[PDB]
Amino acid sequence: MINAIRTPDQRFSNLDQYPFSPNYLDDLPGYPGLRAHYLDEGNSDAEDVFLCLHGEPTWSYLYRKMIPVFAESGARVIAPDFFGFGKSDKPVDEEDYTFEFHRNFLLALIERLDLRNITLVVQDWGGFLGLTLPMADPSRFKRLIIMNACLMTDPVTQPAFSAFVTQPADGFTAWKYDLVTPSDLRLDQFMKRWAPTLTEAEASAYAAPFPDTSYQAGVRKFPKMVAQRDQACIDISTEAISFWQNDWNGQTFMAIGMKDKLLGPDVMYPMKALINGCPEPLEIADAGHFVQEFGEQVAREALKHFAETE
Ligand SMILES: [Cl-]
Repeated sequence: MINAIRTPDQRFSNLDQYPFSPNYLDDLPGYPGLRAHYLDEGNSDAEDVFLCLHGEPTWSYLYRKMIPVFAESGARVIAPDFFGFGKSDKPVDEEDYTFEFHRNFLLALIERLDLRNITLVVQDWGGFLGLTLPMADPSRFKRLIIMNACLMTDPVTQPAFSAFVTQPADGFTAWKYDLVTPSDLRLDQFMKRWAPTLTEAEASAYAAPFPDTSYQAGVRKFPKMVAQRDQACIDISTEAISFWQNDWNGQTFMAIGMKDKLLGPDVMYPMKALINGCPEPLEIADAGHFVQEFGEQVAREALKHFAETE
């Protein structure tokens, strides 16, 4: 139905620090014959579940340094790969990927696995999408760990969530250009640019899912959706703001990668005001957009903060 391709399994043979066993679902409702990959780590009977959402242009490999810390605390960790990314299947046409298409998969996943007592861990697209999930079923969400992310609202209601698209030239403009223009997109090169501390090995794990451009339709569409917000995304994101400001009563932990040109402090302080009860942020000076590459410190501090209220 949805024409999609699948990454050969040998592409992930030599992954660095990725000893997690795959789990798949190819029976989600709305996603017929599409196989989704996700990690299920720690005790599968734990009370607490960390749902780790990744963004553009990565996969669950991004949470590889946080996963073990959350699991050792006694929690179950779910880290799904969105369709078009990591080990999940990849639809071939960019038109298949929409805000709701990826949002509905997350609601499908959550219902399917029956996740409860969720600690939402988001960043980037993990957050554009994931911050709109709680209002759908408030009872399954109990905590949030938010790294550089915001809501894809309209420019008027929140200019801070729209300004970064145009300025500065070396921020989101550069980012989108690097991703949607090359006809020969090398994700290892892109990642080493955007996450200067990655080793060669780690950079190649980010390119691992895409043997050639025919596999990167989802990678291509995400930046375009930051640029061109459809009505449903706007409506839903706008309504999530209200949920965070007035309905949210859980615990929150915010961490900012201070070197981020995209969603750094001019985006995160405003986000911090809209999230009821959000405490002071943990500013990580050396981290850029991929805060998770400095993930062990974030996981440990968040658990620390969470223990001093539970
Ligand atoms: Cl993007």
